[PDB]
Amino acid sequence: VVVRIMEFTTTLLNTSPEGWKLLKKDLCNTHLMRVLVQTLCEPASIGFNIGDVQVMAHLPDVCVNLMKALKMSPYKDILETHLREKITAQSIEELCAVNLYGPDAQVDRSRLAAVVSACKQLHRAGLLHNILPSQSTDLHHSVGTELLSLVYKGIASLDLSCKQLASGLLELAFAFGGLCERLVSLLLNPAHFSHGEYFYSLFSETINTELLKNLDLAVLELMQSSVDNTKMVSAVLNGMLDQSFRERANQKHQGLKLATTILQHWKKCDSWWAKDSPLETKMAVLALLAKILQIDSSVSFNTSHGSFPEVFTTYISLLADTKLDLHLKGQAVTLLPFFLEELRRVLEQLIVAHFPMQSREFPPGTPRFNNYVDCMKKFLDALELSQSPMLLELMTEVLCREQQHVMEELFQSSFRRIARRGSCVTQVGLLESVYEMFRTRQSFVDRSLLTLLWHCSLDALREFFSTIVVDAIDVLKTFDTQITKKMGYYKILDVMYSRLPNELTKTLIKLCYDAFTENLERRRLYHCAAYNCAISVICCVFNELKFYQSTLSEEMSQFDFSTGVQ
Amino acid sequence: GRTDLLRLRRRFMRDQEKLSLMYARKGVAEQKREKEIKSELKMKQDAQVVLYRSYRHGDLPDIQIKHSSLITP
Amino acid sequence: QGGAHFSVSSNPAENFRVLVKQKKASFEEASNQLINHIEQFLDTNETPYFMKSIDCIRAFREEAIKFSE
Amino acid sequence: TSREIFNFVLKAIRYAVPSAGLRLFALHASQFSTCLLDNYVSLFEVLLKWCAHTNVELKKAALSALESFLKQVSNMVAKNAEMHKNKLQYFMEQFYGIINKELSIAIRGYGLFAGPCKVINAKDVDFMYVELIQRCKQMFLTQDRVYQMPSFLQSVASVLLYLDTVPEVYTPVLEHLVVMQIDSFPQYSPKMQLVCCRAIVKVFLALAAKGPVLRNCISTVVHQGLIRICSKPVVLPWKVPTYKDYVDLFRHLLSSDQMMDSILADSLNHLLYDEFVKSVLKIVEKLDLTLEIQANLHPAKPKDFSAFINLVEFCREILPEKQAEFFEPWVYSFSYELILQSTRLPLISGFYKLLSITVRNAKKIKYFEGDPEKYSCFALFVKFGKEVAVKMKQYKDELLASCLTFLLSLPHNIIELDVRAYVPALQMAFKLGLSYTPLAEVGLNALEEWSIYIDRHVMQPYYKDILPCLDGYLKTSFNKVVLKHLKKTKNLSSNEAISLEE
Repeated sequence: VVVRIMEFTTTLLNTSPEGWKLLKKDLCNTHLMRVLVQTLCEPASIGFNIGDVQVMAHLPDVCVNLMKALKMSPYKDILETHLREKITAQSIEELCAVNLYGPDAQVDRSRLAAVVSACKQLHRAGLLHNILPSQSTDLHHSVGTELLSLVYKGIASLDLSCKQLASGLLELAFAFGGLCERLVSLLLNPAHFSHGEYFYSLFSETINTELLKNLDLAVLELMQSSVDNTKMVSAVLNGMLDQSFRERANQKHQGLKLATTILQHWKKCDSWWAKDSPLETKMAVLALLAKILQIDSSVSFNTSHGSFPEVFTTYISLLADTKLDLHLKGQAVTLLPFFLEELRRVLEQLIVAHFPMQSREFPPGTPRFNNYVDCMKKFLDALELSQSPMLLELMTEVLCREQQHVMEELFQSSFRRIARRGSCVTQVGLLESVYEMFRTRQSFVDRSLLTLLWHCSLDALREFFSTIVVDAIDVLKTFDTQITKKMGYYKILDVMYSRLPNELTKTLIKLCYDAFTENLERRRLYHCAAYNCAISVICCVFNELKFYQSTLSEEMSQFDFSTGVQ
Repeated sequence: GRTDLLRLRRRFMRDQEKLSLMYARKGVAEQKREKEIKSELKMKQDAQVVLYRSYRHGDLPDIQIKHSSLITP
Repeated sequence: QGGAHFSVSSNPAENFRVLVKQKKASFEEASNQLINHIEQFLDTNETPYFMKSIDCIRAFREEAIKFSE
Repeated sequence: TSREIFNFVLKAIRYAVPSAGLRLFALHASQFSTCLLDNYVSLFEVLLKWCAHTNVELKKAALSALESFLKQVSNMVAKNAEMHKNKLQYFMEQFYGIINKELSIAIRGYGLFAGPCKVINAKDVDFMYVELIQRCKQMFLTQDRVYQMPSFLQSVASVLLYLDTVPEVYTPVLEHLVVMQIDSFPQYSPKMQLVCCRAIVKVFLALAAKGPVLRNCISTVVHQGLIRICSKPVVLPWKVPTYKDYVDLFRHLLSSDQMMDSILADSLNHLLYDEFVKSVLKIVEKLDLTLEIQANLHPAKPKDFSAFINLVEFCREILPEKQAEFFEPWVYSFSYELILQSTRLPLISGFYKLLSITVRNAKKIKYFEGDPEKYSCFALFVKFGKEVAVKMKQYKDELLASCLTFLLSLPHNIIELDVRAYVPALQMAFKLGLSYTPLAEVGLNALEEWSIYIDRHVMQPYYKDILPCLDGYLKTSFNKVVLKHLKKTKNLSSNEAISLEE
């Protein structure tokens, strides 16, 4: 009956405008709304009203709907008076010291939760200060003070019931402005465990939710104050970032705006990201900017884009910082796919400073060597993700030095994974870059060229070969350098002609038949390479005759991204 | 007459794999332990059931069954 | 170094310098023929390659003078 | 010390008597302390060589003796002012010179050596911690590689226990390593499965020192491990691992008090249980279980449904063994939200399975007998059970079976009214028992309970009904005399299944 009559009243207020308010005025008693707000504060006001089922889970929403329907009505003055006669948000001021925040008693915490829920209903009904006497200051003591006292004293324990109670208290604190900067200060308390950091660990979710409202304000204030505190600002910023990572169902452009705002403020805290902060601080801000790079706009802020250089140079500064750990250097290298000549400069500096000539010079098991191998594994994966000819030729000169010093199998596997990847024209560009550098010398053609050429798309294959058809025909004819160049030419042309078939075939048919049939080991190598080319070409010519005798997955990814691991 | 190649390449472990032969033996031995545990667990369940008649499905019952079909059950 | 801390363990230009720094005892090899590693660092397929090889050469003179070599 | 010297001479005065000697020493390594500080190097080398030879009993005896000896010497050197000698002469030098179990021995030596680093050169504590992080990262990315993970976990937990000002940068890395190790719990020999579970509980004990970091990291790791495990697919009408193997682990994990106490020697299960419950409840509230017809089943997120059923089975295996005492606070709350899900989509068997295990745990501890939360939970259950009892007439087996199982699983207190609701479900359960035994068994248990705890007068009207449907289930009717020590008997007793005869 109660729900039916309140639905009727909602219809009468909304469906019938104030032109029927007199018919609404025919109520003449307004006791129904009294028992209604009794239900609002205590659902067990129409009796038990118990069962904890769909009906009473649905009750509060339509109750708030009726609250708003009466608010648009003039009789809100009725309501608020009857509202104010029920409570003026004053009972909580004595309900916060009822020996709660623990298993001491449950009825006290139950009534506190009830009043908190009623206040939330009023707030979401737009009844923010028609219940709460508006505090002159922006700060609203009536929730913040209770929150602070509880969170500061009940720990020198707590319950999941206390957990939800305190979360609701935080929500009520968010229901009134001004409290934002108060919490900014209270978290910014070095007062073993930091108490502000303690509460952040307690309710990081609610904290991130509220700070989303201060998308830039509290962000800028805190990171100005960050000049003296590092761990805690970094922690709350990372919480921002992970929340935004989760905050994509509506839109991730909230994170885009947050990243943009912090980028425009980036220079407000410069005591870091140089030889000005501890190495732990340096790597912490490295992780922060890494998460931002993964989060912020990548179509922008990859080349010169407004505030891009002020961090990009910073990034290069970190690349330039020779005091950094080699592991930190590899961590930065992992960030390369997010991205001119200065980059090549710092890359050369680092690669020379770490491995001058080889890695076999560094014995296995020595942490230096193991860090080395971890690092160029990071190079391998970063290049594979990016697939850039720049890092391509870089790492090719890195490895085409000595056979099997840096586990060349991972090298060639990354080549095979990227040759099938990337746009065909991009693969052609990489192939041309590794071909021009080819003109010892066999290392570059072997470890790099054929590997991509094996897994290259047939379309890029077409484009790259049409570039060097006659460029190979002519170049076919220290002789050791010459014959090694011929070796590379044979080793590319064999597979190239075996893949697919102009009518210039006969020329190379003769030019290889004579070469193989020629009557130190370079001669036998030449015969076998030219004969491989011959076999490949006869595979397509004369072959017809004799041989010319999940939601969880997203959660895991978000968790992995938050930890920044794969 | 043709497994001679198989036995040929099987004995290529002659590069002192005997200890590694032990290791593979024992590892697959524990594996057989779990396989046996699973097999016992399955065997605890009632063995499968056998029927004794053929069935030719049609829109109507087929009354053309045989005395063998009638009386074997 | 034996306890409560330890070094790093399980040579063209920088490891040659490390090894000569290790030449506090017996003032011996890793200078006699590890210079061939500096020579291999001179093979001038890169620019930092030979500049740092010659820098190591220029340091090795004072290194060997100080190490009684 | 005379007996100590005798044991010494036993090892090499120049067939497994020395293995018995190693065992004896390992049992009472502490009893010979303060007199084994000297002669360290001979003991170290002789045990090292001993845990290398045939008669793997000898290997394990030497290994246990060596770890006990290392623990004792670590204790004394930690409580020494002359601590320099043993720590510098041997430990780091030998462990570095190490570079199969040899490596695990070296790692354990690092972990125990971490002790005196707090006494002297406290910076080297975090130094070796960090280099160990780098190492285990380098053994993390290479594709055996897992035979030494628990040693790493043990050593890093030791150093963390000694550590007090940790580098929080390596925290995500280390916890991700822990969770991937937990994922790689299969492919593991049982002995080192116990080793790895010991390592996990030990790293958790070490994490317990850093309160807020403790809570955050454990929540994250349990969440991620649950996600990884439930993500494992199951058949629908290297070897693939399934969720099935892990349960004992966690069954061991949440009941690992009997060895975490010993680890403390040289309330946790409460926290593990609580964090597990919170993580799984949050995951449930996160689950995207939406379906359609195209009754006809057609899930919008089939992966989510599969993971849901996997985790339902896993938690069903896990929960009842431990104490609902720890679960008690959730029994009103948790089920409620679970109920909110069932009221949301009452076409899911797993809902009813979780409800049934919840009520089974509740009656494990007698939550209700006959507090406002008590009455609220009681009335909630009464109403919801009446609802499901009247709605079960709309379902079929493989859905209805779970529902009726849950209904009969209710305690007697709730069913003390409206026996009419429970009668037909009981009869149908007893009917389906002829095909599916476990439902028959549990329904029989419930029927015993009702007979015991309810006055037989109210059951008189339908004893004439229950008994006739019990007409079912009553219709029909190596090893040589050679002394092998009967290792077959010594193996184990096989896990129990159910049968008609019982």
